[PDB]
Amino acid sequence: IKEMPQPKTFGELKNLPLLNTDKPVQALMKIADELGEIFKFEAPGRVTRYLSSQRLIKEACDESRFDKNLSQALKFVRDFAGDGLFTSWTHEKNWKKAHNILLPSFSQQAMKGYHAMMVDIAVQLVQKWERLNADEHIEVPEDMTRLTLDTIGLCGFNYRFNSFYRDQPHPFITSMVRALDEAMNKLQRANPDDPAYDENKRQFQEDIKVMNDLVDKIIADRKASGEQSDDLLTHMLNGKDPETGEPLDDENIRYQIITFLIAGHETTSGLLSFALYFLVKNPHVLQKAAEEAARVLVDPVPSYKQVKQLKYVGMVLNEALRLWPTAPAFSLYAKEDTVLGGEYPLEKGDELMVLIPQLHRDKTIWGDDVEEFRPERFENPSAIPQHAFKPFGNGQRACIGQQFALHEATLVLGMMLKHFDFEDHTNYELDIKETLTLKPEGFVVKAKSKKIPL
Ligand SMILES: CCCCCCCN1CCC[C@H]1C(=O)N[C@@H](Cc1ccccc1)C(=O)O
Ligand SMILES: C=Cc1ccccc1
Repeated sequence: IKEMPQPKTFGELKNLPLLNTDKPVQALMKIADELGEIFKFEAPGRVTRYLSSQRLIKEACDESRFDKNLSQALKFVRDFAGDGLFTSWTHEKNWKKAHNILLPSFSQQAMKGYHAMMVDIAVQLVQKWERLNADEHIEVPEDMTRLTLDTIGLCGFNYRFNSFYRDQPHPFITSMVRALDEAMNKLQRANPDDPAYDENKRQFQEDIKVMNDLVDKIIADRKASGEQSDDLLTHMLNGKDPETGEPLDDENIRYQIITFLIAGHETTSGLLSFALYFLVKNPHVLQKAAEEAARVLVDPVPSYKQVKQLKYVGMVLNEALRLWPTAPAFSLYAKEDTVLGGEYPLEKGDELMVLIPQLHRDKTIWGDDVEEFRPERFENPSAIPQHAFKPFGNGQRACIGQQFALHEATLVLGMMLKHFDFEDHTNYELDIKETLTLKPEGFVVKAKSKKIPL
């Protein structure tokens, strides 16, 4: 039985001021570097334990002993995402009900049905880059956000955000980003009801109304469509829980739409941004991925079957999720008194945070070269220890969108590598912006067309 270390404290504020930074996940990774596989982190009236080793996280992933917890970040996001799938407790009726109703929207048959609309948006991205002038550059995270928002809008809801028709972010995005930054900034506040934050609260409520106004319009656009969609919104409005026999009610549907619009794009745009970053910093890897794209994508319009054959592009995306998992933590609570790693006794209700980027740097798993971008690490899933690689979370509360995100990202990165040579013209220094999620900031490249027709 060991006592766990704890980072520096600030009297009655305990560890809370360590979150007073624009890059709190990166700050917690540096604390994990110093303190090791487990540390205690306290705020007034609250306690959690940050896990960084596969040795402890494999036990935390035992669903008989630990369930999904709402982190403070998720409690703040619940102000607008309610009892949607991401911010519901496992024991809330609406979690298993929505899970049962929406899981078929991510079947192989559903993915084949989404493919053509993913191609619609991917082609808009390729055309945008084909149409840039000499020595114009690409704003990578900006364009990846245009693509991933438009893809979830069109595939999920038959709604066109038309993000490639805008030089400024879609108003949905401006409000969503400001809501997430507010949720992140609020983590450090000991006295959140201090009138000093009255303006923050006004702006937050304004951003929530902007997101609900867009949901209103999507629900209206479908009500009056009088056309046969069989998409995510079809299942939300018409699907029945095989268990309870009931459909989702209007309040829960609104929360699911907000949830899928945010979760269905923010993390995928980060993944694509980090993937292109690693490819231009690792030219040998880029060449191998581009050779696969050229050999497989033999038609002007990629097919579902062809994207499934981009195996190396799939490994590039897993290796980008290893180094910078874009949803960089998840939280667990102990269902009963238990002992972690034979050393750390926990009581029922005790909370854990899984620090995913630090898990993915465990030298006992990946070897000494852990900072190197090597997609070949993923050649054989059987050679990776259990729970070493957790970018989609765990168990029945794992990402419902995993195959959607990876199909989209594989299709898009395949078309990017088929159609362009990329240049890191600024020798970009990686700068990771935090909005709860992680994304490169200020990442720019030049794309020289290979002049291959669409
Ligand atoms: C939206 C998908 C990503 C969510 C990631 C959330 C993960 N946080 C994103 C920012 C930092 C990181 C995190 O460690 N947060 C803890 C912070 C906290 C711990 C103890 C007491 C008070 C507050 C939390 O929110 O509880
Ligand atoms: C439900 C909120 C959310 C926010 C960011 C990423 C994924 C999900």
